Amino acid sequence: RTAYPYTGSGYGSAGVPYGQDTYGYKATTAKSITETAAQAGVFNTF
Amino acid sequence: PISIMGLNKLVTAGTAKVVRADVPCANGCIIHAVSSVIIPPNYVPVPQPTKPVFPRSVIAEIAKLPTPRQALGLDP
Amino acid sequence: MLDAFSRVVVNSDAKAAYVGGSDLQALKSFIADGNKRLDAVNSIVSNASCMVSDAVSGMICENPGLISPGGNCYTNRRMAACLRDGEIILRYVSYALLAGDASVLEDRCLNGLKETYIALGVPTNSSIRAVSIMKAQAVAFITNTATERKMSFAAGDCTSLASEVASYFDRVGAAIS
Amino acid sequence: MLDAFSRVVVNSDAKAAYVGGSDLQALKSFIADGNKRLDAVNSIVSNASCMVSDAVSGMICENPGLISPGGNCYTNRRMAACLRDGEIILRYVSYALLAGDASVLEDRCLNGLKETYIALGVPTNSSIRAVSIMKAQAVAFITNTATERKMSFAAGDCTSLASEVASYFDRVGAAIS
Amino acid sequence: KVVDRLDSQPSAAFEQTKQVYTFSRYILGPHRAVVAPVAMDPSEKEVVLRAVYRQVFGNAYIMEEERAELRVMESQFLLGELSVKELVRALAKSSTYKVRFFEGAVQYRFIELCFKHLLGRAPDNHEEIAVHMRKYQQEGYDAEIDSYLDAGEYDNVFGDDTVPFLRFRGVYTPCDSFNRQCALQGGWANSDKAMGGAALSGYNGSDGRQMSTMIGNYISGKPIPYEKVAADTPLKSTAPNWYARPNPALAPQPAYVSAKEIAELRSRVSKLEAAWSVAVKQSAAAKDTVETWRAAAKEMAAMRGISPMGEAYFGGIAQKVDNGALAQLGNKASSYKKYLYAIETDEVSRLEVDLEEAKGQLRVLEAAMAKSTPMTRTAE
Amino acid sequence: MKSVITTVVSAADAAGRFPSNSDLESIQGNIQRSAARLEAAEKLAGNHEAVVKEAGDACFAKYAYLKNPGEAGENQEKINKCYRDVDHYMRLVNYCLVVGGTGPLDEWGIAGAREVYRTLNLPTSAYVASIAYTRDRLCVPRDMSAQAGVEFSAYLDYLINALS
Amino acid sequence: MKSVITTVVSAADAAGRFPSNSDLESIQGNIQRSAARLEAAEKLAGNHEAVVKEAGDACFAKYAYLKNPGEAGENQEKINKCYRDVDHYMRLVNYCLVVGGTGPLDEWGIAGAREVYRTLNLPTSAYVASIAYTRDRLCVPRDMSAQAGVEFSAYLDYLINALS
Amino acid sequence: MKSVITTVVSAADAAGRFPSNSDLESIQGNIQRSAARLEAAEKLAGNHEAVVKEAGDACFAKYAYLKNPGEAGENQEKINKCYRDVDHYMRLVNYCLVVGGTGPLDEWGIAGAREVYRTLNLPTSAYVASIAYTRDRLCVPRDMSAQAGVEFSAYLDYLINALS
Amino acid sequence: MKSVITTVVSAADAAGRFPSNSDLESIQGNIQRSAARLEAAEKLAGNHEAVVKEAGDACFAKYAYLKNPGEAGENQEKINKCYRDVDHYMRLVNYCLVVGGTGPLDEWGIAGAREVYRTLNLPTSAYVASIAYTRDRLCVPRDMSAQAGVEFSAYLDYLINALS
Ligand SMILES: *[C@@H](C)[C@H]1/C(=C/C2=NC(=C\c3[nH]c(C[C@H]4NC(=O)C(C=C)=C4C)c(C)c3CCC(=O)O)/C(CCC(=O)O)=C2C)NC(=O)[C@@H]1C
Ligand SMILES: *[C@@H](C)[C@H]1/C(=C/C2=NC(=C\c3[nH]c(C[C@H]4NC(=O)C(C=C)=C4C)c(C)c3CCC(=O)O)/C(CCC(=O)O)=C2C)NC(=O)[C@@H]1C
Ligand SMILES: *[C@@H](C)[C@H]1/C(=C/C2=NC(=C\c3[nH]c(C[C@H]4NC(=O)C(C=C)=C4C)c(C)c3CCC(=O)O)/C(CCC(=O)O)=C2C)NC(=O)[C@@H]1C
Ligand SMILES: *[C@@H](C)[C@H]1/C(=C/C2=NC(=C\c3[nH]c(C[C@H]4NC(=O)C(C=C)=C4C)c(C)c3CCC(=O)O)/C(CCC(=O)O)=C2C)NC(=O)[C@@H]1C
Ligand SMILES: *[C@H](C)[C@H]1/C(=C/C2=NC(=C\c3[nH]c(C[C@H]4NC(=O)C(C=C)=C4C)c(C)c3CCC(=O)O)/C(CCC(=O)O)=C2C)NC(=O)[C@@H]1C
Ligand SMILES: *[C@H](C)[C@H]1/C(=C/C2=NC(=C\c3[nH]c(C[C@H]4NC(=O)C(C=C)=C4C)c(C)c3CCC(=O)O)/C(CCC(=O)O)=C2C)NC(=O)[C@@H]1C
Ligand SMILES: C=CC1=C(C)[C@@H](Cc2[nH]c(/C=C3N=C(/C=C4\NC(=O)[C@H](C)[C@H]4CC)C(C)=C\3CCC(=O)O)c(CCC(=O)O)c2C)NC1=O
Ligand SMILES: C=CC1=C(C)[C@@H](Cc2[nH]c(/C=C3N=C(/C=C4\NC(=O)[C@H](C)[C@H]4CC)C(C)=C\3CCC(=O)O)c(CCC(=O)O)c2C)NC1=O
Ligand SMILES: C=CC1=C(C)[C@@H](Cc2[nH]c(/C=C3N=C(/C=C4\NC(=O)[C@H](C)[C@H]4CC)C(C)=C\3CCC(=O)O)c(CCC(=O)O)c2C)NC1=O
Ligand SMILES: C=CC1=C(C)[C@@H](Cc2[nH]c(/C=C3N=C(/C=C4\NC(=O)[C@H](C)[C@H]4CC)C(C)=C\3CCC(=O)O)c(CCC(=O)O)c2C)NC1=O
Ligand SMILES: C=CC1=C(C)[C@@H](Cc2[nH]c(/C=C3N=C(/C=C4\NC(=O)[C@H](C)[C@H]4CC)C(C)=C\3CCC(=O)O)c(CCC(=O)O)c2C)NC1=O
Ligand SMILES: C=CC1=C(C)[C@@H](Cc2[nH]c(/C=C3N=C(/C=C4\NC(=O)[C@H](C)[C@H]4CC)C(C)=C\3CCC(=O)O)c(CCC(=O)O)c2C)NC1=O
Repeated sequence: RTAYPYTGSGYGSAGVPYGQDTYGYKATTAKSITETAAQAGVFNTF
Repeated sequence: PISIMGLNKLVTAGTAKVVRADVPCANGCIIHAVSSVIIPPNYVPVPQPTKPVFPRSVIAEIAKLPTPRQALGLDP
Repeated sequence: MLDAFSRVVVNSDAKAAYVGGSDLQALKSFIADGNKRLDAVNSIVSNASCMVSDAVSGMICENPGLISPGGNCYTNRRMAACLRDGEIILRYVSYALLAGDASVLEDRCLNGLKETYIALGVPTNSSIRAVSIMKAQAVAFITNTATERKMSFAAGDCTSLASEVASYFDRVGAAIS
Repeated sequence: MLDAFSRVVVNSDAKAAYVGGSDLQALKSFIADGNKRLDAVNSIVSNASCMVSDAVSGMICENPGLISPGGNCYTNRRMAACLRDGEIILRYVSYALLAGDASVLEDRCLNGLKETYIALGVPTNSSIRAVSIMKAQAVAFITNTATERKMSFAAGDCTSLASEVASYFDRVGAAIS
Repeated sequence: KVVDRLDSQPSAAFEQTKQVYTFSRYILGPHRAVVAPVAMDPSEKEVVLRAVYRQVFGNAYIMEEERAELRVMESQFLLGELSVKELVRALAKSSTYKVRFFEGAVQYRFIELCFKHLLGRAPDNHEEIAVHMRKYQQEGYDAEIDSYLDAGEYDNVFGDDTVPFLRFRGVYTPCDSFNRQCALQGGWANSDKAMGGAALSGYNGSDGRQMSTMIGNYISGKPIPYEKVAADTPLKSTAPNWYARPNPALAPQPAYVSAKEIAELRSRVSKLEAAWSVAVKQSAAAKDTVETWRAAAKEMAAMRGISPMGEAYFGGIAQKVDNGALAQLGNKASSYKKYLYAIETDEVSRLEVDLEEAKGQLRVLEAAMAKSTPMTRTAE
Repeated sequence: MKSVITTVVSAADAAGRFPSNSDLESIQGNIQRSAARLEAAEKLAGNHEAVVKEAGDACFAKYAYLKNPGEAGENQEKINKCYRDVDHYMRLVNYCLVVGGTGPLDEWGIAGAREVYRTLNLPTSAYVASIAYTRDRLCVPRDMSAQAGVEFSAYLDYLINALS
Repeated sequence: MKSVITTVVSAADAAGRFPSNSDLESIQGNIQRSAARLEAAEKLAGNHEAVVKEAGDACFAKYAYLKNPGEAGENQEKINKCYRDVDHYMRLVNYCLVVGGTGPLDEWGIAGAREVYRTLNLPTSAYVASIAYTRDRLCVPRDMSAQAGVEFSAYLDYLINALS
Repeated sequence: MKSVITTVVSAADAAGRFPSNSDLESIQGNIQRSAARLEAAEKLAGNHEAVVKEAGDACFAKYAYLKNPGEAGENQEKINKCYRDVDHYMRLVNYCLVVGGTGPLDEWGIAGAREVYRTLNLPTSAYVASIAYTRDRLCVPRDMSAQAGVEFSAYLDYLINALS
Repeated sequence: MKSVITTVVSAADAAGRFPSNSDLESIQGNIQRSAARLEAAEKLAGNHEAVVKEAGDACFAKYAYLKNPGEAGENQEKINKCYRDVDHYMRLVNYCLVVGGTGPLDEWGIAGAREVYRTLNLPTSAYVASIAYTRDRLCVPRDMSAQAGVEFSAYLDYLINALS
């Protein structure tokens, strides 16, 4: 019973894996400036 | 130098007034969408292309140079 | 409304802090350059009557349909009213340069300006340039590089005040953009 | 605004009915229980000042960020207004319990009170909590079952009037939600 | 008992400002009471005359060529037999007033302007608007200006020497009427020529049609939308410049919204206000770890008292005493400072604040999704 | 509507006060009188078709010029349109005998009552003659009791003066 | 002075109506409500010295710091000024009984009282300590009749809500 | 707020005038008087917890009745919410010295305090016996400079004048 | 007259306040900037015959059309009223440097000046050709000091801007 539970396994935890998915250091899903703009389709001229 | 100030949740970069706040990117960079193009402060527009002009007469060149007499006030 | 001294009070209030050692030092350099600020406001209120006709008439020569019939600056009462909002805007930017903070621009100069231009029919693209020309005039008077009027100051630079007054002339140029 | 006795009239004219022995029965029983209603409305107005401090401060102890720098009962200005909007709602509720009709309430406070707090930036469901504590205090006073104060009455059942005053306090809840 | 008398009543004999104005938005902005003193300098007869032309004309541009209509009753004020309540009666009965706000105005728009200009108050209910229409149709324009001013409300509020101001009364008799006047005085940089469309409807700025929006909210009792109370408003001209944690100002309606990001945000507030209902119930009894031991740690708390401060030698060593009220409990300076950091440290207040920023973002993201057919969209 | 309760919760609302002991007593006054005047309402609604029958002709027992050509009682169906009106004003008495005050009279029978009468050739001299033969014909031990009879005799004289 | 009669003929003056039968509703209840409150009038007005004596040391037992040097009871001629102040308030209570409204209290005793005491350094908590005490030494079937004590104990905490 | 700058820009904007030389003259007096009152704000920032602790128990040593059950010092939770109020008033005086005039004490510390102290039954003499203690502890060459002690004890007396 | 001591008293009376530490701090600026505008006020009190002369003909050198018939400066009796007017403006600038603000120039020389010069056909471009000549004639180490040639030049083009 809470609102913001801490993440971790073992004793003294809340039931949430580390980093919310067992991924402490997650990989970058975002892409470069030049291709995140070309993907949106409104930074065409820029 | 450029000024960025968000007051009353109205973020404007110079004369921009951001419409779309944040778009996270690859190398921890941020992208904002602005409604105008920001011109640099000390920007002078490059002039249109022109044809080179040359002095028609050389005597008219000398006719516009003041002499030492005119510089002293002894002549008209 | 706020000035530079009370803006750092309401940011220290956001942290329940006393205005202490590291926050009282930036205000002691606001008064250490307090005479250049008074010397810079005086450059603008001196030439103010010719600042708003150098700009409004410089807008007519670029967009000449403003005085064409049906235009926004067409009659005498329409041209008269454009010169009164020309100097109201310069009057509020002078208070922001004096106070050191753009609160008066947000609280009462721009509080409804974009909506009142659309409700009247003022072309907002031309009224940027009436504010953008006054920015070129004011940074010429503060750095003392006006090409037809020079005023007498002590030696030093006012590069920082000329940059700050540029920030108020395009907070107005973006809050109606 | 309307009353109980006007309410049969504002329904009967839509059929244009002579109100003979048709629907008077909830009105002869209305004035029959007039004294035990007057004995019930006096219970609130004798304790109304100590109700709204009991209720506003009780809202604070459940949400103590309201008095930190930032919260909407921080300064003495924000506390004195919130202590006043508790007094206005308890005053219209005592009017609705006095006439036995709700149409003094929703045309004089609840019309547009939701859009007001969205404009002023008052958090909604903490203000729900303060009307909720005043609901729990009114049904205690009418049944004479408050913990730390008792008033003397002629003995009789007053669980019906306590349901009526509770039926108005959640109309405030349906407004500002 | 918080307030003792409203502003609709006359002031009592023992105050300078009314009580309801002392903690209202009256103290925070330019909408205050300017009074004419007993003997007036000609320079400070302009300070009372510029304030009248602000209010009674509603930030209009009185040019020099059209201020020459008013010099006959200007000078009758500058001499001093026309009080401020009698100057505004003649100014309303003028010609430059009837051209601006009467001769192209629908009868709803003329009454609600007279409510803004003469009184400091947007129209309250509908049968008040109806009875002021029924003067003009039966008595003409002339006696109708005596309806606003020759009643009890002008004498009790403004007297005869205060210029009219937009009242921030505290107590509003419907709570809808606090937004009706907030939409009518809509901006420091606004004027009724713009808000009524009286420059775009006519020819070269003249021949304007002074038409009203929000007519239906008078007849059908319907609230004003919250955007018209927070965008151009008297609440920005009287902005408190606080650190409000729900910041009330509305963000600009963005270009490029998408129905995906509205659906994550809409679900997000349902996770938060369901959590708020189950966290507010849990608190107030078992929230505190050191509370069940407080009655046991308090029973044995007092022993080996001390009068002259500095006893408890503990084997003949110094070891003094504080004897203060705070430190007798064992508290420090950080014992009262913890109440200032409970804005985000707390769990009941962290939920509520994070809820209120989400319905702030949701109220403008939804309303931007009201423009449909030729919409060019994005990839976030 | 102008009732006993609507004043007290507005004579306090203008002052912004709570119901006081003067305020709660004003509804105690709306109990003892309220019996004998709520008693004055069902007797009206019982034989309501006769008090308009005895006034639907006394209005014509004064004036015979109403039945002249061109006038308002010039035919039969507008006498029935007249009967619908005299049906209404005593029915609004039945409404204000249960409210306690004169609320539905000045909200539904007095508002605009002049500017339709003179406009549409409706002379009030025969309207008050219909209500006159209502008034003093009332036999106070037959129709009701004494203290119940003053409450009926008061209200119809309120629109005697209001309609003229 | 706010009475029952004062608040009905003031609202009649705001419209311009005559004294209505709606306004005769209220004062009929005033005669029955004054069987109670006028009985408690002379019960105060024959025994007011013994009440105000007991309330004085009830104030001074709870707040015995008032007899410190520098406070608001530091000599006997400040204590004497105190014992007549609580006899002023008991005198206005006797006035609100016979008038029947909040009028004689919120004009002669309340309006401005928070301004005087905040300047003369009088703690207003000491004032309610003698009013809340004499609120509840009234035991109902011995002091008066049962209905007089409910008006006695209603003006007394109109006072306590005002000053607190 | 209420500062030197805000008074000369709001009186100008009421007139419609640019900043004239009468305005820039008054902002020069903000430069001479600056370092006196920016020297007392820094003395308050680094020593407030020792001031508030000493100013707070002066309230309870003077009035020890507050720690009784029933009053505003009955437990440890209300006592901590007492020393915090002194630290609120002391932090606003530090904000007044930085701004220049009585801006922060008016809008954040006074405007409504006459109401929230009457409702919650907080005695206001207990507030001013804490502020008057610190005004009388000021040893004007030891604590700060002599002109800073004028600027410090000016807002201290401004606050006592507003609460009393 | 508009000055520092009038505007901080008129503002502190609009609210009904005692003079505060932001009202006093303004008048400390009236002390620092008085030693520069008083030696630009006596510097004009002695030499004022030579400056009305040197600037009164600067217009007539510029606008030589003014002495044609029908015009303003057509004859010597109108030229003498013209040299009197530049004396009038120089006297008020001497008044303004004594008070500290532009109260004399406003109340005596500016207020109503557009109503007359349009009526009497006076070209205000000639009036500003005099005042602008006096402005740039100044040699700021020779004529007066540096910060006195700030104060003298400030009121000189406030008059230009109020005529332009
Ligand atoms: C930048 C805008 C200029 C420039 C400005 C400088 N001004 C300097 C000193 C200065 N200015 C004034 C006058 C000002 N103070 C007032 O109180 C009033 C009116 C009430 C005014 C107009 C004064 C008094 C001073 C101080 C020196 C003096 O005159 O005694 C200044 C010197 C640096 C400093 O004082 O901190 C600078 C650099 N100078 C420039 O080069 C650009 C063009
Ligand atoms: C004693 C239990 C009190 C207390 C009483 C004191 N009151 C003092 C002065 C005072 N009291 C009033 C109000 C009173 N006079 C009236 O005429 C009416 C109602 C019609 C009331 C309620 C006034 C107006 C004054 C000032 C004028 C005067 O002295 O008569 C007083 C003297 C204090 C002083 O003058 O320094 C005392 C001691 N003080 C207490 O400690 C408890 C609360
Ligand atoms: C202790 C020496 C005091 C005392 C203090 C109490 N104050 C209580 C509540 C309270 N105080 C204020 C005003 C304060 N809050 C602010 O934000 C500012 C300025 C920025 C100030 C001066 C408020 C608004 C409140 C209510 C909310 C809150 O709890 O903070 C209090 C609690 C009373 C209660 O819970 O019933 C106490 C005990 N009490 C004393 O005896 C002296 C006067
Ligand atoms: C500095 C080298 C200047 C410069 C100065 C000269 N001024 C000359 C004469 C002159 N100056 C004034 C104005 C003087 N009187 C005042 O009351 C004030 C301030 C209010 C000032 C500055 C007057 C009125 C006159 C004419 C009468 C007189 O001499 O006193 C002057 C002699 C030339 C001449 O008289 O025509 C010089 C050299 N000249 C310069 O080139 C730089 C800018
Ligand atoms: C001039 C640079 C513009 C232009 C301006 C026009 N404005 C007209 C009316 C008007 N303008 C304002 C703006 C002004 N008033 C303020 O209070 C503030 C901020 C403090 C500002 C910036 C207002 C309020 C109004 C309405 C005035 C009224 O009610 O009469 C206007 C038309 C006037 C008329 O129709 O009589 C014009 C032409 N137009 C332009 O083309 C340039 C770009
Ligand atoms: C208290 C339990 C709340 C809370 C209240 C605040 N309300 C503030 C201003 C305000 N409050 C109302 C409500 C009330 N006044 C009325 O007139 C009527 C109906 C006729 C009602 C229900 C209104 C209308 C206003 C605005 C009017 C005005 O300011 O004059 C307020 C001040 C906000 C500010 O100063 O910006 C507060 C703090 N806030 C809370 O946190 C609790 C939940
Ligand atoms: C079509 C018509 C037309 C005009 C009217 C001018 C208007 C004008 N002036 C400036 C630029 C400027 N304008 C002024 C204004 C003035 N100079 C003074 O000293 C006086 C006080 C005031 C004239 C009354 C100043 C000071 C500058 C800066 C450079 C300088 O003049 O020294 C600029 C910006 C730079 C540029 O785009 O060239 C413009 C558009 N230009 C035009 O093309
Ligand atoms: C002007 C002010 C004014 C009032 C306040 C009332 C006062 C009042 N209350 C009651 C009388 C009563 N009041 C109650 C009410 C209650 N008893 C309970 O056990 C419950 C706790 C509570 C209801 C919630 C009951 C049960 C009676 C008696 C029965 C009845 O009146 O029908 C009576 C009739 C008995 C008597 O003669 O005293 C009166 C006059 N009348 C007034 O004129
Ligand atoms: C964190 C701080 C905090 C508070 C301030 C209180 C606030 C408070 N009081 C009550 C509940 C109540 N509150 C009152 C109010 C009062 N009682 C009286 O007799 C007086 C007239 C008046 C105080 C002056 C009353 C009458 C009840 C009903 C029960 C009773 O007290 O007999 C309730 C609802 C019931 C509950 O949830 O417990 C709450 C939240 N509780 C808290 O946790
Ligand atoms: C709502 C209240 C109400 C009433 C008061 C009566 C009013 C009334 N009375 C009578 C009818 C009558 N009323 C009376 C009584 C009297 N006639 C007199 O002239 C004496 C003054 C008085 C003696 C006491 C008599 C004798 C009749 C029979 C015919 C007549 O005289 O009118 C009629 C004619 C139709 C009928 O019989 O009902 C009506 C409407 N009906 C009502 O519905
Ligand atoms: C914000 C401003 C500010 C203050 C005014 C002081 C207030 C103050 N003064 C003293 C402490 C002291 N203050 C004095 C001064 C005096 N004692 C006398 O008898 C003389 C009348 C007077 C000289 C003017 C002395 C002698 C002490 C040390 C002894 C003591 O504590 O009483 C202390 C105890 C801690 C300390 O030593 O500093 C504090 C909090 N501190 C502050 O931060
Ligand atoms: C205290 C401030 C103050 C002033 C400045 C003057 C302003 C002023 N000047 C004139 C009056 C005049 N002013 C001029 C002025 C000029 N003629 C020219 O060729 C140039 C345009 C210009 C000066 C070089 C002339 C010629 C007259 C006389 C015009 C006439 O009477 O028709 C008048 C009309 C009354 C009169 O003739 O005296 C007034 C009020 N008066 C004042 O009280």
